[PDB]
Amino acid sequence: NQCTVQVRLELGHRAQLRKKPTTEGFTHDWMVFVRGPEQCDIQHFVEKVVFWLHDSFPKPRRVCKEPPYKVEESGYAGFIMPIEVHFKNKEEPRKVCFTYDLFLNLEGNPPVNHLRCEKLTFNNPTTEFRYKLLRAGGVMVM
Ligand SMILES: CCN(CC)Cc1ccc(CNC(=O)N2CCN(c3ncccn3)CC2)cc1
Repeated sequence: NQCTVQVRLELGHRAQLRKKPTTEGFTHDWMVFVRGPEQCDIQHFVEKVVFWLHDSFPKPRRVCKEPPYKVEESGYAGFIMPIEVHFKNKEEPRKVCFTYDLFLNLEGNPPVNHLRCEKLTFNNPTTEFRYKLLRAGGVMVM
């Protein structure tokens, strides 16, 4: 039969000016994450999240295979971060790719506390992957 399942992801980041910079002239702490809304376990359908940091970072490929799906770092500039959310799906789609705007607060602006809400729509998932989406607190849309 036909069924379409929606699940929600929240991508987000925090950034703040360090009271004093680091030795390396890193002015900021930031943290970037992927999570579910309240009372959802996205781990049921998320295999892993890959955060692609700027080439300027060492081991810039950061993999979270279980919650929390987050990177914590200090740096001196914002950048565009590819974030891959890989699914426990045996068919397409196998993952989804976001271009995350990791910007910093500059010149004594308040800390950054940003959230990006994403709705994934899966058309006619397999029985297997449909279970996982539901277990995670996904919703049928018909
Ligand atoms: C906005 C586009 N442009 C600048 C306008 C290029 C650019 C963007 C971001 C960055 C961020 N880079 C950074 O903050 N990092 C921290 C970690 N670093 C490090 N270095 C040694 C050991 C460990 N970590 C490397 C430097 C840079 C350039």
